[PDB]
Amino acid sequence: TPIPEEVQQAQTEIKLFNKWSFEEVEVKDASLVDYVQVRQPIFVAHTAGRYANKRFRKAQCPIIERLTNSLMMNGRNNGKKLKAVRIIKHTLDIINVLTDQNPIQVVVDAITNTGPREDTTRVGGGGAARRQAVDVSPLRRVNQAIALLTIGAREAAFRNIKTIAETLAEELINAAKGSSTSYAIKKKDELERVAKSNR
Amino acid sequence: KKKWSKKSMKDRAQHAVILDQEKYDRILKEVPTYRYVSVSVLVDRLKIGGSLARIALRHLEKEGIIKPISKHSKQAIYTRATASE
Amino acid sequence: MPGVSVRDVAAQDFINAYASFLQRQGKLEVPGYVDIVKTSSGNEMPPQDAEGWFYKRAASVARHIYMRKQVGVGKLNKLYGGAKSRGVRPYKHIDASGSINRKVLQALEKIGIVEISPKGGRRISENGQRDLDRIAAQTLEEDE
Amino acid sequence: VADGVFYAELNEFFTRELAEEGYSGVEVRVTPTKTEVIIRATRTQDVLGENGRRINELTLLVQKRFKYAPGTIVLYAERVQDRGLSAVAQAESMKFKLLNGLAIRRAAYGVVRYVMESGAKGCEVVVSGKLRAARAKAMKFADGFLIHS
Amino acid sequence: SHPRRYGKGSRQCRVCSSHTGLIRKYGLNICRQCFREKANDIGFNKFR
Amino acid sequence: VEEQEQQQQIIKIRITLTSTKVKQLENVSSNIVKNAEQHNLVKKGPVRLPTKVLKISTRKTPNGEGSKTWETYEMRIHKRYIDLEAPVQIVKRITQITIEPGVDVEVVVASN
Amino acid sequence: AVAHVKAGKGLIKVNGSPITLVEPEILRFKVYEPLLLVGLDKFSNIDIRVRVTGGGHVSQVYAIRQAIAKGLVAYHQKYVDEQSKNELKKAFTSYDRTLLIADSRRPEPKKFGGKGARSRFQKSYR
Amino acid sequence: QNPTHYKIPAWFLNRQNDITDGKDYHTLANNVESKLRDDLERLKKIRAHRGIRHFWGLRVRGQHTKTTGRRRA
RNA sequence: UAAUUGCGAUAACGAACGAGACCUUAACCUACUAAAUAGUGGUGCUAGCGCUGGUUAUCCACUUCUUAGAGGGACUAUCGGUUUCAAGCCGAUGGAAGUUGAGGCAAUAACAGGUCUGUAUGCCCUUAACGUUCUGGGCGCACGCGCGCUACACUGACGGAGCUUGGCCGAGAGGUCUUUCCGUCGUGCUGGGGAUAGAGCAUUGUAAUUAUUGCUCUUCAACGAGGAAUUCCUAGUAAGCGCAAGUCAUCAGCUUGCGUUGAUUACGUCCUGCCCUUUGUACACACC
Repeated sequence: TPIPEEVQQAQTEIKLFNKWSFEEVEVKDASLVDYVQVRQPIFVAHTAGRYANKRFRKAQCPIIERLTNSLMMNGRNNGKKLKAVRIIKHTLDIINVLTDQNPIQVVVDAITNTGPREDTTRVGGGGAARRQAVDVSPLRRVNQAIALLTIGAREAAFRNIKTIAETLAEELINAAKGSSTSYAIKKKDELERVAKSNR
Repeated sequence: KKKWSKKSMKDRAQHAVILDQEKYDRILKEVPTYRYVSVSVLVDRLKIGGSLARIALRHLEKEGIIKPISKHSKQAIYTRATASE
Repeated sequence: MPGVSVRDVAAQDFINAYASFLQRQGKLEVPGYVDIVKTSSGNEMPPQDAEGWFYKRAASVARHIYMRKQVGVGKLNKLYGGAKSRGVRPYKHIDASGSINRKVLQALEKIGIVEISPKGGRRISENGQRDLDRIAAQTLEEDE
Repeated sequence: VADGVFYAELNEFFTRELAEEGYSGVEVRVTPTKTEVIIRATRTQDVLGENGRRINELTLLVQKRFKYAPGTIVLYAERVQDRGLSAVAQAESMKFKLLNGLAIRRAAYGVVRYVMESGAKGCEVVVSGKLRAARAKAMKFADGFLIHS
Repeated sequence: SHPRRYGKGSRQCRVCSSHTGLIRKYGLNICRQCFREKANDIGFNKFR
Repeated sequence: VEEQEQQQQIIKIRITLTSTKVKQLENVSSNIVKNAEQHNLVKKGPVRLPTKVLKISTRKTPNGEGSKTWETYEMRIHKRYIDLEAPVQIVKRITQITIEPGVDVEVVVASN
Repeated sequence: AVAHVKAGKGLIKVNGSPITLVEPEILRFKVYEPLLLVGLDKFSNIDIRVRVTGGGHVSQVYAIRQAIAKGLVAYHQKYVDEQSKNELKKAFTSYDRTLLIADSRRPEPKKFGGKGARSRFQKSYR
Repeated sequence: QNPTHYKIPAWFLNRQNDITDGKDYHTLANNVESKLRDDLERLKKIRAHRGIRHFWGLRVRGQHTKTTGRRRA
């Protein structure tokens, strides 16, 4: 005889903190969508050493997993995962609360906007150093997107009287709505400015 | 330094922010744009202190005008209103 | 469900519930020892009154005891506390905890809660489990 | 630890007495208050010699350090089963030629030559630099297999 | 003729003449490396 | 405490036999023999119990000087083999002591 | 009685589960599961498979977790309950298969070469 | 500056004269800061090393010299 | 291909040796043969209100713990692909893939490397002296260089909460009759940081002052994340929290191992070290 966990007395049970659904989330960009896996996550975590393999579609990824991990990290020093998950658990809820839309969908929207079209590697050749503009490679767009969004959130927390979760929500929403106030979009638009020009 | 105000508790005690102005303007006015907003986002936008927003939320809670939920870092969400369900 | 709940709730909701019951005991004499700095560097007592210094230290120790046992003055002291080797610029903390432990343990002896071994440490009595378990009865109903 | 400590004093003290001496190799096996002390020596005559003192004396020589007990001891004489795998004579015979001399290059070749005839699979001799009192060349020379490592 | 003392302290082999050393076994800290090959003690044969 | 078995009633039994060697291969074999003897004798004792490990692994710069990587490398594992009998007769003590295969195996009869 | 213990593991912590089938109450350290464990979203992970399956009352899971870092644990506990059933119903084979499971990593802490500051982490100068 | 249940009066037989302890002055603030100024001259009239260093002018309790003190002066 | 590693050719046919295999073990699997340190079940003492669980009990069993062995070693027999040919490349299953992972078994010979003071031997100084046994004192420092240790502050800072004792008893340090939640923080050169200073107290020791450690207490120092610039690291690794061993009468942490926390990038050779072939060479203790 029961007692047990309270959820719904069931159906298919949506997990992802038990709060939100992943399947509804659309990646508009046809190119981008392929790399971004959301055919069947939750939020628990996991490593798996998928290996670098190149050219064709490389590995599995969860967007969320990447976002928590960047936060613990950047930065700099001395961040633990129990706090790092916690801040996101709350951040997702702040984001949902601001938008009235699925937090994963906003995360997607942020990342797709912040991920530039083109970049600007620095090559020495002959007697001088040129930038000819360089590939984006679809995971690297994603990685850069998250990193940029993540530095911005940190920068705000440090400077202003705000906990991370809100700085992270704010920076993400702002990117997710195409406003230059976010660090992440401002750098995207710069990086694509420089890459187009330097050709 | 630059300087420096909202600043609490002494402003909290005196009438100027506690009475009406802060609870009605800041907390209550924000809510019609977003049904819920987090206690900490709400701190930062309003420019109101975390401690300062916290008692105001609590008065409002008693009233039944707002309803909080929780989380440990005295973060949570703040909601006003809501319904027929 | 309740008795077993002494053992099986998350410690805090147990300690918070329990501390109000403790509050009733007559004892709770601190006599001025606490006042210097009991622990690392910002440890004083005025936040102590609700579930402080002293009162959580008792309430919980009792929560700990049920599950575990046997114990002693030593066992208690760092249970809570640090005193990590130092890269020699530090402290993190100095937890003393030699005075602290002694004060908590003393009160308990007067009421009759805790008993003293020759080799073993601190054991719980028939008296000690009774109060813990009986209060636990109230706790579970509130929670669910 | 401490049983090993008993162990931990005893062989090095066997090594230091069993050094330069003309003899051949020393196992020690320790029961309660006796040390077996098997020597594989021809020159076991010098250590032995019945009642007297001699036979006892190198063994009783074990007795003092760390080990053990009011008691007498025992010693057993033994033969050799092929000198190469352990001895002291294997070391010493080259040492006795390296005193007054002979051709050094010949001594290196010769010593390898005996044991390799006796099978060995490998023997390697190395001889210090300062040959003819010159610099230090240092010299190797090995025949067969032979593998320390 | 009278007597004397003071500069007591730890131990070292005879086999090596230096004071500084490791106590458990009873020789000095290189004498110990020479000894480590030997084995003598339960343990050390070699290598890691 | 005393595993009771005549002789004016045996009130002796408490043996602990602790066998400590350098080589595992050699130790095992000696150990095996102890177990068989108990069984033959009249009443059967228990088999080999081998518990836990003694390490000194001590990490030392050779030395040059300088030796600043790449140290040369040295391991003590060893092992303690603890064999009871269920019954300690007089006959049992004698057969085991008289014929003892220890070479490097250091076997201490201990203690009433 | 009924007691099937087939012991998984993957990451540190040892979960032995001897399962006597009755009511779906669950113990961990022999202490009730939702109440201790608290500090959760990842705890409810376990809880899926004593719900979604459509068998609720078929498992009193008795699980004893002893020893490491609260997180590592979760994978081990699950395997044992799934293998046991797979023996009896071999038809509910598509319950192990379809609800995922497995890895571990297994590679717990790595060797210490000298001079590396933590272990291979050479230090630090030209 | 001084409370009800706690209090500290200087006691001892006479002398030692200087410096003394005054039974742990609290009394902190000006009286502490202005106390050490005297305590230093007193420590000099002592002939302490601690007093000679006060006269020498150097880092008191012998700091390391491999590096340091570059902001200080 | 890490590998004259192995194959296919070849004026060669062999052959050693390093590599690999070998051992070690962190991983492992264990279903088991072995035994119990221990895990787990059955008592008995209660508490909720043998029903649900806590405790210890008697050598009563089997087992993940234990450990010694065994066997499972995992690899392109085995399902697979175009293809001089042997192959490479990628994939199933599994618990990891052809170098399963460490470099710890690392070749000879060199560099007048380095050690005469971590370990002896020539040979001079010299020889009842650079014997001798000490006692007292030295490892100060206008500046450079090195390693290391702590900070600048919210992923924080504070307090409380998740050779070794029992226990009366102590500001800390001690002596013995005696075997991760929540008050607090307001992003403040501060509740940051602990530098330096000064008085005074216990222990180690004969002594603590240049040369103990712990500090009650109080001075409250620079430093706002670090130039020109550097070092490693290829997933339990970088980086971070601590602990015990050795050191050791004392001693900053040395050096050193166990666990615990836990990330990012890993294409390639696109300044530096190297390998084999290649040509040229006026060099040959060798582009210093």
